[PDB]
Amino acid sequence: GEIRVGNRYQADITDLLKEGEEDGRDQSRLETQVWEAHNPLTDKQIDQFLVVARSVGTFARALDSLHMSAAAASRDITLFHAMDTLHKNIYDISKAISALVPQGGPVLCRDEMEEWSASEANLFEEALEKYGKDFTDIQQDFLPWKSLTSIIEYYYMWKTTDRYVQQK
Amino acid sequence: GEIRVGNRYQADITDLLKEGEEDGRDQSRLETQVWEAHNPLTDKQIDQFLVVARSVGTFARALDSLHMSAAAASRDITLFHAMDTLHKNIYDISKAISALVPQGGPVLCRDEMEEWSASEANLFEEALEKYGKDFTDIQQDFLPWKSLTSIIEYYYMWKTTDRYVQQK
Amino acid sequence: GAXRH
Amino acid sequence: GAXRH
Amino acid sequence: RRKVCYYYDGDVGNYYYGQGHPMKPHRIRMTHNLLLNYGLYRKMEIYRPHKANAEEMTKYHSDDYIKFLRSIRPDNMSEYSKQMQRFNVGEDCPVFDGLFEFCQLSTGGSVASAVKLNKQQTDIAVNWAGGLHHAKKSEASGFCYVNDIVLAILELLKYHQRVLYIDIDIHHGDGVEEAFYTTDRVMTVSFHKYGEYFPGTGDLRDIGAGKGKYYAVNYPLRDGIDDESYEAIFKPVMSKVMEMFQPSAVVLQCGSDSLSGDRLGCFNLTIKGHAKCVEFVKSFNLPMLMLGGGGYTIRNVARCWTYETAVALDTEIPNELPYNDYFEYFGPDFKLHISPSNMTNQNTNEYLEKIKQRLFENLRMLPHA
Amino acid sequence: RRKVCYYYDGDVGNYYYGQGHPMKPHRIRMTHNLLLNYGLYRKMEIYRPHKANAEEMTKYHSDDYIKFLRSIRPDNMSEYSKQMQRFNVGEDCPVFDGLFEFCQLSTGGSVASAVKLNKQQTDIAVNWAGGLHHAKKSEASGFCYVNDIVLAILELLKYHQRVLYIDIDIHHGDGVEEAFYTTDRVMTVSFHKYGEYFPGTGDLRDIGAGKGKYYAVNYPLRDGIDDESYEAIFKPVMSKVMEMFQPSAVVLQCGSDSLSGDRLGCFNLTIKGHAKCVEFVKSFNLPMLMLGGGGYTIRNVARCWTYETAVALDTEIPNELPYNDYFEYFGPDFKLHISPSNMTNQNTNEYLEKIKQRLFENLRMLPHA
Ligand SMILES: O=P(O)(O)O[C@H]1[C@H](OP(=O)(O)O)[C@@H](OP(=O)(O)O)[C@H](OP(=O)(O)O)[C@@H](OP(=O)(O)O)[C@H]1OP(=O)(O)O
Ligand SMILES: O=P(O)(O)O[C@H]1[C@H](OP(=O)(O)O)[C@@H](OP(=O)(O)O)[C@H](OP(=O)(O)O)[C@@H](OP(=O)(O)O)[C@H]1OP(=O)(O)O
Ligand SMILES: [K+]
Ligand SMILES: [K+]
Ligand SMILES: [K+]
Ligand SMILES: [K+]
Ligand SMILES: [Zn+2]
Ligand SMILES: [Zn+2]
Repeated sequence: GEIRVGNRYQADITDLLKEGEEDGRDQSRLETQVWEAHNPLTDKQIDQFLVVARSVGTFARALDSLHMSAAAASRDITLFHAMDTLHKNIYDISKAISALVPQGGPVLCRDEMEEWSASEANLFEEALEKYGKDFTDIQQDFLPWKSLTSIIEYYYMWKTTDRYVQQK
Repeated sequence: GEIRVGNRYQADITDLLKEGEEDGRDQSRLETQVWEAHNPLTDKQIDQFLVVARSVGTFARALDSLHMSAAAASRDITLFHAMDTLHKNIYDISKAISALVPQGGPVLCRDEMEEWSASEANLFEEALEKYGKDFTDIQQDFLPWKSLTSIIEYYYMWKTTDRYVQQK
Repeated sequence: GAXRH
Repeated sequence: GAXRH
Repeated sequence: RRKVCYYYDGDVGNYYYGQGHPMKPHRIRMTHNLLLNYGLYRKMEIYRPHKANAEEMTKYHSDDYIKFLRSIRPDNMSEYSKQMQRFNVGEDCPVFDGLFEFCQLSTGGSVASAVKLNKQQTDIAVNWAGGLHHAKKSEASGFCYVNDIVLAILELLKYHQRVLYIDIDIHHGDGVEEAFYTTDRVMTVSFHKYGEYFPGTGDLRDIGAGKGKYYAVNYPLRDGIDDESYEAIFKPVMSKVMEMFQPSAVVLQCGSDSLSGDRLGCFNLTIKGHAKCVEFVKSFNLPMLMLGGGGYTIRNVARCWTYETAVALDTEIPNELPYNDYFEYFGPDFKLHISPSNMTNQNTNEYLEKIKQRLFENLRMLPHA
Repeated sequence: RRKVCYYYDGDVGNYYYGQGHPMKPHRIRMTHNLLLNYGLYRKMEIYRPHKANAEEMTKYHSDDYIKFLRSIRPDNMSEYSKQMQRFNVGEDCPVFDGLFEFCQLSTGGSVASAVKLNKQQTDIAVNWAGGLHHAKKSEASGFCYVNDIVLAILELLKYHQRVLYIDIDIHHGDGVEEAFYTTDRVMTVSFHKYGEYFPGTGDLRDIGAGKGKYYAVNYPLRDGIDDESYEAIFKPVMSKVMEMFQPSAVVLQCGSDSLSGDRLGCFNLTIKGHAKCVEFVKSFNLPMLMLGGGGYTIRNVARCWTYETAVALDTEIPNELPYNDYFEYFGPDFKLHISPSNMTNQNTNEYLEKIKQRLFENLRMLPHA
């Protein structure tokens, strides 16, 4: 509980650039844009596109439970993918819709929740109830073919499960 | 088995119009166009739109069986409606898609096959097996609230029914 | 008839 | 510790 | 490549002639639907025909025959029976709910298209509902109530000096013949069964009358005609016809009861052969107006006119039928084409060449240089 | 209305600190997702931050502290234990798989945004991953490994003479303080619990040193502070701060463990009160860089920063939480706001005014006219 002074504590203060000097920072190495906020589109059209992105998704998973598939297709991953599809296609609705149905065939986005097999899901509920929330061991011993970070993403999504009732 | 001659048999032959005379025929009273064949759109885009029109339809009937709803949404009525939606919106994909999702809500097209209630369908199979193909009496006595021409449209669609096996 | 009803 | 693990 | 206009009203498949009756309007809806799924719909100009009013139906028919049709119903069926007999409405031409609506659509399609041809804003125009060629001025006959063909032709005469009418239907096109029997401006050529068959008219010696003499061509035929025999007698005759009658607008009635395995017909033609005629006509690059007509094995009627529509668009379609609402109608095979039957062709080469020659003489009587 | 830039990398929610550990990065993903469903995402410029490399992390940190972090894993955990103790990595700062990846994203977000502010192509920039304010030059501390804040500030100094740093987090922002303890160009103001609490630093008498004396403001506090008490001591002090220190870029650390019902915190603030600070700051219309920080009842962390994002867009959002993947996380209520608890506010008016006055004196020591 003490604040220290010295070369090994304080930061070297970065000098203000001259009016002629330039910071020399490559912005593409630092960021890559995912949604412009000033679009030729209106809320209605974006909203509409989101409905469409959802419909494709449901029709996609109909081609290899109705309400279930629709809810599945209404999850955030599909929406996020819908907002990128717009931006990648320069907010051209007509161009962006092609992206969603590339060659007459729809696209499927499934989060780790939906994507895991019945038996993987099963494995997870055994590994949790047995190792609690120790997710490296849960993989090592129960789901070693999955990547840790996919098991995390799954965990949190699974915590909202319906059949999941730890509370009373 | 005889061909007749006289004023009461032959047609009065319509004289060729003068180079100055005009036929005087209002074309809007005679026809109303439903699809232009020279569109700014390509086969791919129309095809794509048709997939989209189908997806909406499936997602529509998900909001009050997956494969069943998709097939339902893939029937011709939905497609025809998709080709009109295009033409009404001047072959603007982006405008036409709004038409399909007017206010964030999708549109449902159901032919008489899909539209009839379980109990109406039932009535029909009793009326047929009892009155054969006498569709005015089938209505009068069995489905009097339906219009004859809807019962016809239903009939033909029903003849392809799966559970329908008159053949062996 | 006419043809064959 | 640091805070409360 | 020629521009095509297609006329269709969704209601037309739903009108019904009556229990046990062979004419089934639903076959047009079946075609319509195949056209959409074969991707052909896409490629042509699609028009809904407004209803033709008594105004233009009386341009040929009786003011009181149409009046009768506008009025008659199954309600007042026992009240009218007087007029029913005078007008032929019964045994094989039933009364039925919507009848007049049906006529208006069939006639509207043909007339609208004729205009379209006269207005020079199409090359080909197609109305499968139309083609109802047995109708007469003051009476119904052979399932036909209004002769849309005549009315269509009457509009074309407004811009065309000579209108050729070709009729493939197995039944002799006596309505269109009788209506133009005394004129030289319209030539009616017809290939049909003859001898113990309807309508009893159109033998070798049926040549016309007055100014219309040597302008009604007929080819009488016995049972079992091949594509090969038919082709070998259609092309020669039609090339002469064009040669002599030199028309400026063609109206081809594409009756599909001349196909093999028809319910009423007894010819042995395949869709391929049948269509070869449409293709041959089209080749003469004249404003063309394709109508349908008879056809009573509707699965094949559907196939035929679907195929023949492709021919007007000179696009290829696969034998694989595309899925559609009525897909299950098409046998175990689900193919577009039909093959001919073992049925015996009683049209010997000797019999066809006798007739051919007689017709070539008749056609030579026309003026030429 | 101010333009906002939001930085987020999808991976950040998936990195995990360890079983039984309170810091849970997943809370940022929860926020992200609410923002999308509240329709706010739509309204701001969304950037994925590339990974910050050791190059720019060593612009403040040890060449061999970062080296250590780049290298360490749970594999070679027993091999390094020597260096582990020298760098504070253990009891409450675990090693965990992806740790260095996590730091790169948190730091990348803050740096990229700083640039964005310097390049004058935003007014506000938001990075909820960032804000990790306990980190030191040569050691990790209080769940913080890299001090993204310092690095961010160091970039801003390239264009801004005076950078103000405000810290709402319940824990004293000693990392950002110590790093700038001897400079007059950056003023570090912090409101926090004090007395048997981490990090043990930041009492009334912590004023700075050298050139940095009278430039480190602190407000020590006991348990149970209201929105009302907090507001009544934040606005006065910050208006003086602006008055005196006259900054040209603000960096507001929006620590959410100062909210009521936090797992580690013991303050009684509501989202509303907490946000009133962000709104007050924003009002001073300076280039602003919102970061997150602490927060350990993640349901509320989510709520807070979602709300506070709206504040930067000055758009209204309903108390009704929108459906989302984690909707079921939010109690029986599914509302955005929280209300304060019956918990007793041990910050009597007398105690707050004593401190306030002492600070007003400290601030008066700065130059002005
Ligand atoms: O439904 P309708 O318009 O009355 O026609 C049917 C139908 O013929 P289409 O399918 O060509 O319309 C039947 O065919 P399926 O339903 O069996 O496929 C056919 O039965 P067959 O093909 O087995 O002859 C039957 O004829 P029938 O009544 O002699 O059984 C015939 O009814 P109509 O003879 O009244 O036209
Ligand atoms: O899944 P974790 O990241 O380990 O966090 C959980 C989780 O807390 P959050 O929902 O805020 O993440 C539990 O909450 P529920 O799943 O029950 O909603 C909570 O249980 P309580 O809220 O009932 O305390 C539990 O705490 P505990 O382990 O004490 O049961 C706690 O795990 P940690 O305590 O390890 O963070
Ligand atoms: K004929
Ligand atoms: K004639
Ligand atoms: K603080
Ligand atoms: K300082
Ligand atoms: Zn016929
Ligand atoms: Zn804290």
